[PDB]
Amino acid sequence: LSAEDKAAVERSKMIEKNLKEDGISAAKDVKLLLLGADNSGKSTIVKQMKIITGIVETHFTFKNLHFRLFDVGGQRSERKKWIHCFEDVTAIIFCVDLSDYNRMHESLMLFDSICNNKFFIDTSIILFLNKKDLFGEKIKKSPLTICFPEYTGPNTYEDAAAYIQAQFESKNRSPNKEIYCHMTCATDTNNAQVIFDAVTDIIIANNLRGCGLY
Amino acid sequence: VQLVESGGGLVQPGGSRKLSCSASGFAFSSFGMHWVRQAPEKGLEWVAYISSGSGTIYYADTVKGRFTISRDDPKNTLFLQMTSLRSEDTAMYYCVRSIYYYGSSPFDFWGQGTTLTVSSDIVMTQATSSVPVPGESVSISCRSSKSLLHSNGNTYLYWFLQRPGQSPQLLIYRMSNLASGVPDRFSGSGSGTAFTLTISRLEAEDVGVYYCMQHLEYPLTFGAGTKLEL
Amino acid sequence: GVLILTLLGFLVAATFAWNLLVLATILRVRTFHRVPHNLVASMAVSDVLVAALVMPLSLVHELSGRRWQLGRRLCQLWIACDVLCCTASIWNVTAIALDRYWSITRPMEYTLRTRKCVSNVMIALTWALSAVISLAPLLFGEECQVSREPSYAVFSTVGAFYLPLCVVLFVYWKIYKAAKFRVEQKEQRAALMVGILIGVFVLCWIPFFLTELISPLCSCDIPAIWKSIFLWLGYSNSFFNPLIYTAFNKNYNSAF
Amino acid sequence: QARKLVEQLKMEANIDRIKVSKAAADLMAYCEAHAKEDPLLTPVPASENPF
Amino acid sequence: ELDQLRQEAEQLKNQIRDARKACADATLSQITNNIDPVGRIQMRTRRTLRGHLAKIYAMHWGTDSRLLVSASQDGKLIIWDSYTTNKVHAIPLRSSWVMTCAYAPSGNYVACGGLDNICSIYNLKTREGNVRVSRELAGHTGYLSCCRFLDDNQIVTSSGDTTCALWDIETGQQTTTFTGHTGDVMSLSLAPDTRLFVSGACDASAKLWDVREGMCRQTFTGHESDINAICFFPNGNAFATGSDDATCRLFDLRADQELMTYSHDNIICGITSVSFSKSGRLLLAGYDDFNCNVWDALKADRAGVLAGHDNRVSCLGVTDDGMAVATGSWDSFLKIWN
Ligand SMILES: CC[C@@H](CO)NC(=O)[C@@H]1C=C2c3cccc4[nH]cc(c34)C[C@H]2N(C)C1
Repeated sequence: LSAEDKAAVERSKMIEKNLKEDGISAAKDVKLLLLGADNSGKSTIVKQMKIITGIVETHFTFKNLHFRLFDVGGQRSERKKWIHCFEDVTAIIFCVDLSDYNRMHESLMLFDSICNNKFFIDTSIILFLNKKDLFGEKIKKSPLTICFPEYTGPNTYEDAAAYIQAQFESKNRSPNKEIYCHMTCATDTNNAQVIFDAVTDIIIANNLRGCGLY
Repeated sequence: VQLVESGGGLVQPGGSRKLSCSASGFAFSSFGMHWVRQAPEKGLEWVAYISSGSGTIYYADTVKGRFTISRDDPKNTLFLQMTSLRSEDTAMYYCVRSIYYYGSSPFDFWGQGTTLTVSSDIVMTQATSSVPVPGESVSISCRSSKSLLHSNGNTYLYWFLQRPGQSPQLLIYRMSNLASGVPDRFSGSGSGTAFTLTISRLEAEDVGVYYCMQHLEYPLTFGAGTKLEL
Repeated sequence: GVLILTLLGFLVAATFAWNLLVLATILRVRTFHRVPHNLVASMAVSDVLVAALVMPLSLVHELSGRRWQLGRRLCQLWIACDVLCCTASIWNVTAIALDRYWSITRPMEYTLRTRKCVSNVMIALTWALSAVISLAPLLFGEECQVSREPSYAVFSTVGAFYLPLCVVLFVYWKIYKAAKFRVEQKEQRAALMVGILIGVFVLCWIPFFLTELISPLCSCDIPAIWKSIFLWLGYSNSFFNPLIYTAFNKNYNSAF
Repeated sequence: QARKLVEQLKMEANIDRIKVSKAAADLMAYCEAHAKEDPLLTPVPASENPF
Repeated sequence: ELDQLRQEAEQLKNQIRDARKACADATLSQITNNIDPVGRIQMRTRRTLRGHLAKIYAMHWGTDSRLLVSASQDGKLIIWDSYTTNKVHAIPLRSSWVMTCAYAPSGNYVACGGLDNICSIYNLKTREGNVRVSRELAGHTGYLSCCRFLDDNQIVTSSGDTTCALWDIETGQQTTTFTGHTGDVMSLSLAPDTRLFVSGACDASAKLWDVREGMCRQTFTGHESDINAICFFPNGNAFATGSDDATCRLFDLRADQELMTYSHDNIICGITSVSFSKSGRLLLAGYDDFNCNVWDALKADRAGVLAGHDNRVSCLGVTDDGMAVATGSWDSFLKIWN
């Protein structure tokens, strides 16, 4: 090798050192995908979110872990042509509005496609039901019969809310998949703890499968 | 892009001194550095080299054991510590930048230096010394002791021009390529051991001393130089 | 006895071939270059050495019947290889159980570089400790019989089997509780998998190490017929090890 | 909307077409002329291979 | 005129079909029957380039047949040296969701794009010894799928808003807009003369465009699913396409109809990329079954298999001198074959 050829190899090895260092720093992250219909409290899920149209990214830290959130809302195109990019995400967050009857039967359709996709066979889902207090006050005038024709029972607060949750959970058809459900309002502040507790359970379940027990 | 050198002065023999060079205007950490000195009535001479990242250091046989080269990347400064000075170290010291990859043009920018006063190699020959000569074609030749053509197909020959009261600048690198910001009237061609530099439509601001340099293997050696005068 | 010789012949061949296949499956595929698989490779090496260097030579011992014709070349190094390789097998099972235990109890921390560093350290102490036991009597003070000193019969036996046994029993006790706590098909499979792991370890080694400790401490006579079955039970454990940690993984089958 | 589609269809429906036999023949002749200059079809010796 | 104009469209569609039917006399297979088969093609891996820590989505060759650029989801652009397997530059990206990349014919610029709906142009040869962002092109309402360089000051892009565009880099404005597609545009291919280009969309059709006049001249419809890849013949009078229905087809500009189909009863997976040889005798395609196949362009006979990847092959490429072929896949590795 010539003198100039020896110097070129030295420059190439310094690039490898920086590339290796960047991979280590980026591996200590938790990737989450945010899904839901328009006007469902997607942008106010966590109060301590910081923004870092096309794709919108948002990150926050809890305890000693880094979280990254992706909101694919501005892509009004064929979803099947870019959904395989988010194949390595840890979990999926789905937001549902309990006080919007028109968006019903549309959120259910979107839930069915995501829960039954080839690239998301073994991905867990965290489900958020928003506007808990608005739904209770509104149910007095409309007894839930506008959205669901087939429903019976005294619908004050509980049975109506338990019926919607069972409708969403019926779309799961995988043994290695789980759904975590929670109900929140606009004044709740302990939303980061729920996500933290869910991801801890997901990693445990994955490690049992490697052991062979689950 | 700027390179300002500091230091110099009158030093008794046997003393010690250091020189500093401050860089401002480019990415300093990605460039290699060289020290080149010129005697008051002679040509150029190479001194030392430090690689990008301070992983490789080379010295000349004259100053080995008593010269030290170092760099400070965060402060963008280059140093040269010298001890046991002799009367043969009186020269003007320059600082040169260089980068090495596929298609690079090393020795592209020089900087004005500082004057210091104390009071197996390849031989490159330029037989011609003074050529009297506008609107004409001039050819200058350089010769080599051994062939500069490597097995990879590259010939390592460089050409420089130094105008009076100025610093040398790059004209031709690797015996065929024309440097940036240089008129197309300059051309260069040759074969193994024989090289030629031709100028067409000679004009003003083209008078000075021309140097041929090899970069095949360390240490780097220059030529005597050829002077063009009207 | 001819049928027994033929039956034991296939046992040696299977152990040599099956463990070799594990190495072939591992260092020919780019998806078996993860942290958990470095522990399996250490176990496989310690399993092929027994079938190649220990089982054949020991088989000749009962072929002649009572004599070891080789004087010192096959009566001083044969014992060293027998102790070194079998001890490493037992300590390779323990290192696997500890890695599984810390993955469930501490999922947040025991990942990435920390898991890699701890896993490699356990491999280092697996062979370092085994060599000390094997080389203890040879360097620090026709029948080819092992030392029967009362002091050596306790240090070499308690420190190679009884200590690892307590760790394995304790670790999988907590793991079974965690599986059932999170919760019917899945629960039934959890009990079966843990039972098979412990049962093979219990059956193949305890009968041998039980009589190796009681005999010197309390003067007792055991017929040579019983020690024949006891000896080969421990050797046969190196056949079941690749049958559990690799055959029932659903990922080694895909690469096969 | 409908008028735009008709205008586009009319422009594409008035062109000069040539027979498939000519198209196949003109496509086959190009391959024969450059057969000797295709390294992936006629491998070069190791001396002239840069890889 | 609400429904009367509908009848006119149907009549014109049947007029074109009759014109093409009367123009077909003999098939390509019959004409090429008495031609010696190429035989069997065997290729061996020569170089393997490592350094990407995620999936590779696109690559492009330089005009010198030595340099190439690769884009990955780790937000990095890498320029390699094929002969020495050396790294020249490493460009970090603001957005890590990239889907395409290109290399300028002069060799002074590179381009990239993705889910950010922006095309970025980088300057390679400049002072200060570093690569900086020179221009960001905005105006698309969907993700960019492909981009190609005409000159140092012009670029053509295809997006997910069913629209192609032509830009002026210095001005940063959209000079011409191409409209007419129904589904999302996925691929793009420039003619050798730099005067026409073809595109494939998700509506199972391909179109031929005019760069100077901005009009559509021909539409080809013979597929049954989304068209993912497209490539011109070296002559410039034909092109090939690849779709999700596990089938490749060849179309002729002058005859204006399909000429030959490539299919087999074993392949059921889609096609990600297609490419030609220097002479056009061989057609190279990449599939989702981890393999790359070689077809005889004239006899529709399978001639070889390239099997060196353990994930889906996403990108292809042939040098200008036709000496080597490069394949990239989702396993973060790319290889050079000869
Ligand atoms: C040489 C083979 C005959 C000797 O008659 N049998 C033994 O003594 C061998 C004695 C053994 C032994 C003792 C003490 C400590 C230990 N750690 C690991 C082993 C071990 C392995 C064991 N093997 C299976 C049999």
